[PDB]
Amino acid sequence: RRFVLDTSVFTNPDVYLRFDEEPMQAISVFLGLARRADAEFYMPGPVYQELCNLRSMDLIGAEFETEVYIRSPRRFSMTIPSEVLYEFIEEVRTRIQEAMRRGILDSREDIDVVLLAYELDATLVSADEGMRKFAERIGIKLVNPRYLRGVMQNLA
Amino acid sequence: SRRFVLDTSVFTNPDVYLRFDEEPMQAISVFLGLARRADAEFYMPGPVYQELCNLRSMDLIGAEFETEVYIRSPRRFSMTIPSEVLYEFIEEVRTRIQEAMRRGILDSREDIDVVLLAYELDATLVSADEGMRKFAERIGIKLVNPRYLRGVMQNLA
Amino acid sequence: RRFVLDTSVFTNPDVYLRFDEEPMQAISVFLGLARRADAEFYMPGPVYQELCNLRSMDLIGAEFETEVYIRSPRRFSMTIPSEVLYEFIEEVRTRIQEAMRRGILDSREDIDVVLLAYELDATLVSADEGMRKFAERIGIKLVNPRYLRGVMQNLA
Amino acid sequence: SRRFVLDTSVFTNPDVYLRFDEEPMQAISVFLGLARRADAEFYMPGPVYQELCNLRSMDLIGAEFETEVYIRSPRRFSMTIPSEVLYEFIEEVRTRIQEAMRRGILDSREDIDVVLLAYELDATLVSADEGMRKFAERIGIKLVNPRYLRGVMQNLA
Amino acid sequence: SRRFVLDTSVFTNPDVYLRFDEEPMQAISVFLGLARRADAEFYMPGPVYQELCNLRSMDLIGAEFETEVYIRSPRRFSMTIPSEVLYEFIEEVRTRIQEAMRRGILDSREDIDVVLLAYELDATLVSADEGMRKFAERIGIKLVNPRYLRGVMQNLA
Amino acid sequence: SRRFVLDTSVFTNPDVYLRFDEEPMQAISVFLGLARRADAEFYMPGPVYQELCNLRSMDLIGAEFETEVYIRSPRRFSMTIPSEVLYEFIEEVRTRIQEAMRRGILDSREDIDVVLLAYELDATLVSADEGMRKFAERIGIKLVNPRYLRGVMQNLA
Amino acid sequence: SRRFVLDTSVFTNPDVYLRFDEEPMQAISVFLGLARRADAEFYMPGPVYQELCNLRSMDLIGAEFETEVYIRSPRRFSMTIPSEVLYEFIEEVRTRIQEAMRRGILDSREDIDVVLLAYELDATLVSADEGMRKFAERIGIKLVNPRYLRGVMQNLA
Amino acid sequence: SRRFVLDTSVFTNPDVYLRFDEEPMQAISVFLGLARRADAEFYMPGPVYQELCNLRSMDLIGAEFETEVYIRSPRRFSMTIPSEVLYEFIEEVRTRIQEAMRRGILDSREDIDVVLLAYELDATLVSADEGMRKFAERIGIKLVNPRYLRGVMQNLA
Amino acid sequence: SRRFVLDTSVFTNPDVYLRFDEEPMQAISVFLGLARRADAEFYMPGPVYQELCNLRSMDLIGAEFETEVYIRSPRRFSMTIPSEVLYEFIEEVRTRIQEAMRRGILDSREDIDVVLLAYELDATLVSADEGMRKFAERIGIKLVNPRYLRGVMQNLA
Amino acid sequence: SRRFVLDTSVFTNPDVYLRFDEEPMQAISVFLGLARRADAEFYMPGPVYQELCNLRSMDLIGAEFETEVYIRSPRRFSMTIPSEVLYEFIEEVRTRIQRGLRLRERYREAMRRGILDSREDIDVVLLAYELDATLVSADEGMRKFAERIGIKLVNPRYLRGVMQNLA
Amino acid sequence: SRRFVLDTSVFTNPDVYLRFDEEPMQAISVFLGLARRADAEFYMPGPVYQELCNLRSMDLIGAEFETEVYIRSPRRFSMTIPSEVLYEFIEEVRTRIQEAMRRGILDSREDIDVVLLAYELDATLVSADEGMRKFAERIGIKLVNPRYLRGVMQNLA
Amino acid sequence: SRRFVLDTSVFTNPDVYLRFDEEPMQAISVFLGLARRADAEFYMPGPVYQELCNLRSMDLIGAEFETEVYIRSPRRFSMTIPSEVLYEFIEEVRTRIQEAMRRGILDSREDIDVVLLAYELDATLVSADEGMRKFAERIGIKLVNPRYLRGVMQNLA
Repeated sequence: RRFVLDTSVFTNPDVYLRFDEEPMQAISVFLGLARRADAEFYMPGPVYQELCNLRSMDLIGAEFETEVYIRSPRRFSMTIPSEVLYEFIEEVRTRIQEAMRRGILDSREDIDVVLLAYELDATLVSADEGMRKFAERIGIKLVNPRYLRGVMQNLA
Repeated sequence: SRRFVLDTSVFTNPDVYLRFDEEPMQAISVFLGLARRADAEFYMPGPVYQELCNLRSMDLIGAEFETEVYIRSPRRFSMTIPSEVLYEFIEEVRTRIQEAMRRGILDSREDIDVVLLAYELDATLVSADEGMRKFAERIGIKLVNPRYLRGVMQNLA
Repeated sequence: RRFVLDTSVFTNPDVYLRFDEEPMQAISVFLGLARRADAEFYMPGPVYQELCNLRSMDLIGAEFETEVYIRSPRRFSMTIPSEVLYEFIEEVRTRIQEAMRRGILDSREDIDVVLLAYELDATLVSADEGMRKFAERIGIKLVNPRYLRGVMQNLA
Repeated sequence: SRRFVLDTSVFTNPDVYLRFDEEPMQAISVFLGLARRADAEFYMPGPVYQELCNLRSMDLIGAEFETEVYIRSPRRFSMTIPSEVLYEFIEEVRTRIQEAMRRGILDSREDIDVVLLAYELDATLVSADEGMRKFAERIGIKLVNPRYLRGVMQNLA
Repeated sequence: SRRFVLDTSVFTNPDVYLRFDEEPMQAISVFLGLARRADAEFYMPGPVYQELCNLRSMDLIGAEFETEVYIRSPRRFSMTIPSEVLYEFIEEVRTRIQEAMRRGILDSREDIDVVLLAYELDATLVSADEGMRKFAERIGIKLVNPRYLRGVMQNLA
Repeated sequence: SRRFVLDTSVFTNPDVYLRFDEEPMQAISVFLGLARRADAEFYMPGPVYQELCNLRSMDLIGAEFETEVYIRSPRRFSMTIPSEVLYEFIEEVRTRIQEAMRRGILDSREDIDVVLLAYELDATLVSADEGMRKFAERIGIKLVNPRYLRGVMQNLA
Repeated sequence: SRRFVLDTSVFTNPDVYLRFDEEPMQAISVFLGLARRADAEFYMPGPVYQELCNLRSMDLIGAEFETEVYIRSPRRFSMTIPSEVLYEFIEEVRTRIQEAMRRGILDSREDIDVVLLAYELDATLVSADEGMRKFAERIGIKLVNPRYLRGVMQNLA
Repeated sequence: SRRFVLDTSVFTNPDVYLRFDEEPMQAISVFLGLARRADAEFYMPGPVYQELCNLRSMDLIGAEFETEVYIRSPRRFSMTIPSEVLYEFIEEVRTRIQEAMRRGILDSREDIDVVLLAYELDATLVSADEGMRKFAERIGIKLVNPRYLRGVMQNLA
Repeated sequence: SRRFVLDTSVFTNPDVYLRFDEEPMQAISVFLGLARRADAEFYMPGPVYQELCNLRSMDLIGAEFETEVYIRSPRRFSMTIPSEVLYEFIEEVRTRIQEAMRRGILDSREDIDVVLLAYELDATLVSADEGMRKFAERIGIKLVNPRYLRGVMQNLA
Repeated sequence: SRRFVLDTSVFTNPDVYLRFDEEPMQAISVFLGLARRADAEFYMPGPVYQELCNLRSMDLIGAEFETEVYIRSPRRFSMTIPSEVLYEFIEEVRTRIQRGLRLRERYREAMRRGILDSREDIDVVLLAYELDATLVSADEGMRKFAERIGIKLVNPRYLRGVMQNLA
Repeated sequence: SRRFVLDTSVFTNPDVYLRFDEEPMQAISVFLGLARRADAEFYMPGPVYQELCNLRSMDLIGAEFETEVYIRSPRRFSMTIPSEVLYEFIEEVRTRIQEAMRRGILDSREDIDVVLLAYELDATLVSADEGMRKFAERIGIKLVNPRYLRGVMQNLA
Repeated sequence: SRRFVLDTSVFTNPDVYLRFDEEPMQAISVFLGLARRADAEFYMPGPVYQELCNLRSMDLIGAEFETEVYIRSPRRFSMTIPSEVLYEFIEEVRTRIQEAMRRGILDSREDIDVVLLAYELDATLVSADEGMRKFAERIGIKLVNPRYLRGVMQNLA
């Protein structure tokens, strides 16, 4: 059982919430659910750099890197149906909403994560819903990160 | 039979529009005359053709143009493309940052149509778009500088 | 590419429609759109039988089996994750709606088609929304029954 | 170190409840005494314990009941049971149909809880339900005729 | 391509044997004609062929039959059937009761050869035995109602 | 450690139980006495158990006979026997020709569970049935002549 | 296309080179003529070819023979026969007791080459040996009766 | 643990026989004393045990012998030997060209049971048959010079 | 039809290039004449063609040249080179040192485009970089001595 | 199990060399002590080991070192790197020659070391590629290369805290 | 089509090479004459071609030579021989005990080039080196007795 | 756990011979003592062990030696070495030039026994031959310096 995390897991309210009240204590409680769960959690490297730019520090980072595999996808030898590209175009549209940089980098981050999930045949988890629609049309299992903590529980 | 994939740049953008005719309708007609004589199969994505009709073409143009230029859908479904083609698409959009935004993104959509059609048929892409040129050069699609396209019509018998 | 069909594709409107106004010629134009493409269509045995008794007869059925493989899912020697069953539980909930036999049998053919798609790793098609959400939770490539023609065109 | 998985029917349904005692608290307490003297480990699904506490159990005794019996939920995620199981689920669903259908569905849900915990731990299932006993025999769970459950408790020293 | 596995019923039992021709051997020859013009391969296991050749097929037709129908017995080995398949097969021997036990067991042997062949090749079983057809359906064998068999070969060309 | 799969023939066949003791009920009792002291585990299929219960079993023995014998069915669901086994089973029906044919067919089911159970556990099969022991020897099951069963129980201490 | 695995019996058995012309070498020649117009590919394991040269064939036809008959030995290493074959193979060597024993061993090696080639290619085997055909019919090789070989190369052009 | 596989030779051929004890039966008895104190599991193919029990064993020793010797034939099915083995095998039967022929073949079947069992368990093949030792060394089986077998159970204990 | 893959050294390096002609434009022209008459196809990576266009080529010949020589760069994405190539590749960067920092990387980018394109198309590499020819021979690319290139075109009709 | 692929930088570059202990060899020793208890398996290719031995490690640690560090070279043969890697590799090799420069033999020698690092680094990265293992190294160039190719990464700053918290 | 893999012996050793023509260089030239008119394509490894080039081959034929004899070396990566080949190969070096030892190892490298190329392409190795042909039969390469090679190309036309 | 493929040099060459003890037999015995206390399994190919047994080992040491050092030969068949291993192996024999070439050939055979065994098992090949170490490094075998071997078995208890 393999899971593919996303930055929204530790950023989106009611997803960050329902984990814990404090940010770093929320990551710590996720860590506590991990290190005991039978599953393994992957997180693409750019997402890790994004998160570490916000709040992560050495003490919490040690646990986080022990429990979450920091891995970018096997960039190549992975082959997507043409669907994705055309489909992905629409995603970019929905992310126009100073805007261009963050929107395009966010879309690249989205594709990076969903590609990792597709490669590993793992379950992507992410709060953002356009990501969900894309990932279901490309063919990846999704778990609502609100219920992800419910999943780590009962999986320990 | 040496298959070509026609991007609409050859019918609009200058420096490749010229050397065919001074007049756009006669440039299209003379390109048509060079077609059906050279041992070639010209392909064009459907949206490109309909836009061309809305851009400049009229019905007398379009009838003969369809009769000789194969307007074919780029197998938009179940085509097995390699991964980073999407990342080159993102890098293109990053370079295509510049009502205006919608035109940019939809132009990107059409250009991707053309490139994917060429990739699928392995045909030779002809295009004036330099960014599309680098993207197609990296993806692995046969390229032609379209300033030679008329120069390719004859010399192709 | 591989697809897994279901009776809704030929019974429920919104996929009954836009194929053809006449039902038998709707199936026939679906047949003609196939018989040319590169995709393979499967249909579990009971599903096909329920379809056949009702509307499809000797005039069209020969063609139907010339293009569509009738195969019950390889029930035996296959494993599904346990949580599926509560998923199925909840599906039975959504089918509580005389109706006892209809609901139980419909869930029966539901799992027939779902497991066939899971084994073949194909792209399920079905009009019923509950089955669509079930497939999303289990992790099946699922496409809209109306999008199915739009896929057939651009394949033939 | 023999492992046992209990059931609602063990305590609540008579005909297996009897041969322990007639006053329910006395029988549950003598069951507590019989266990933890034997070399057995007892498991009981969590929600099943909660519903039992809703039926008869009181907080006076549960402390020792939670010392000897493990109130554990099944590893219901990441557990990969044979797919066909669900098929006879539906078969079983039929044999449980008889607004009472919601009660039947709750019964089915709890029965699956117990059976899946036993399949996870490979323990000896105990349950008075011939419906659940047949299912456990088919899927491959160790069984015990629960009328001999006390007769099992002794000889387990 | 598409693969078919045949049974002696296809060439012995009318109502699939008709729809080809009234006179039997000519119906065999007509099926020979329809195959080799279709885009499918046809397999038919060893013992079944021995039985059918004992019955009606003669030296004249045998040449074409072996030209287009691979007389091959299933891989006999290296094929791991699901365990309960055996149990299911028992049920057939349960229902095949009808001094004719030699015939009964030989029929069971030919039927299991045919079904296992259709299992190994993942081919399409065609047969008039309703008992075998339900077994093949439940195990997961691709099926074709033989009353449509001729109709299939026209639609493949 | 050491696992044994019984047959109800062991407690039923006249020749082998008497070595436990002259009284068949006392034979079962002394078998239980030898068990519970050996380092071995005893499994028995549900069908074989209930066929035995149709012979002699009552509560007095039944308690301990079910404590130190796991009445467990093979994991019929989700196990992969090899194909030739099925073919072999056919020839057993050739030996099981034995009015009585119905019983013979039921024989298969109960009998097959034993073998399957062993195959699943890689256990040690005990059965006075010559046909069963031949089938097990072909299929690859650990075997022990039941005439020595007592001694094998005796030495485990 | 279609692949045949010949055998030295096809040219050394009076039964099989009849149905070609009586002159046996010229029967080989007409066999070659039927090939090169058939849509098949005809293999013959190398030792079998050496045997055929030792007995009967020679240069003048030999050139054409090698043109159209891929003299290829089975890819012994990196091929996995299921183990039962070996016990099966024992049968053959047994019934190949029959100057006497060394010839039996050598023939057994030639026959195992032929059968393994037809097994590896999933080809069709032809041979006049009843033993070879029985062994192939068990292990799962395609068969074509060598009496009907001429008619099989015709209808195959 | 560590698993040995015994050929009957270790109880027949002196120097791997007398080293335990000069008399046959006390030799077997002291071997059984060494085992069941060693930390190894000892295996013997069924036919080997039949062959021995037809030579010397009597119901006295048989108890302990079947206590600490898993009598197990190879899982012939669901085991895929590599092809070239078979040719290997023939050479061994080749060497047995030397009544004797039928005995030679039966010995070959027993020997191949021993070797395939050792291959399947990846156990340690102990046997005095130098031909068997060479064959198993080539195929890749663990080996113990049976002259040291006694020592190997004084250790491991 | 053969596919040839051209390296810019074919036109630059006079040693290969004098035999077409002594003046570079006329030599390109005679090469163009030789092509379009051969049944072969000629390929050139886009970067290599650009580096050519910088040196001597101009618009006059370009068209005709670009009609006959397909300008395409290797499909970098969706290609799986083997690992030792990469280590081999370092050796090239090793020797490409000696105008200093960037010339070597330019050389290696063009060279690896060419070699990988030949690998992808399974075409025939024509080049004068003796190091590149050794590298292509090792990796497994076809080779034509460029000294003979003119002949190899004349002989292709 | 979890699998780590070391790089010699871990045992030469400070700020991962420290954070274990002060003394060099005793820093190696404390790293080993954190290993041999951790659930992970530590790989470190052959030539990397040779050079590390030539830098600091001597025989007094060697027994322990080879006890819990699988000195294994990448299975070069029978491994297929996707094509673009070779181009990507270019740019990484493109950078190292610039940091070699940015007096004749003085800048000449740095190029030699860069292009030999270009071989040791490729062994390490390919081992991590093949095993699907986690790559730890201080070379930001290697880290960015592995980020692009898709190797499991771990900051060597946390390496101690990774073998701690790993039993 | 019918791929052949040549060898230096085919053009050096007599008795195989006169059959084209007695005068050596013209014998090679008429070999090329037969080629280019056959429906066969002739590979030849790089080292072997260069070894031929040192001895006799000259400039005029060279052109025509590379017209049809594809000079390609075995893919040598991502090709997985079966392990026994290595041991097999040892004996060849053994038989090449026969300066001379360096010559022996160089010849062994060239021969492994040829045999591996034929193994990879599944082409038909042709070579007069008797040891090489025995090795090729064992490993499983097609073969064509080179004494017939001239014939093998005529009527292959 | 942690598998070590030993080698004859481990018990023949000082500096891995001497680090356990001074005299040969006592060094073997103390190595044997260190093993059986390590958590590591120690294989040794059959031919290598027979070579050692030729050199020094006798009954007294041999019993223990075979108790704890598995004497297993590589599973030659069904192992797929990648191609250039063979080519790599080539120059190893080159470097083994050193009447006397027979020793080099046999050394090569046993060395490939050891290295292949380690490759198959994915063990930690210990060896003193620096050529073997280099070859095993390039191919991708684990390694530990035999100079440290004693220490490695300690620190591992």
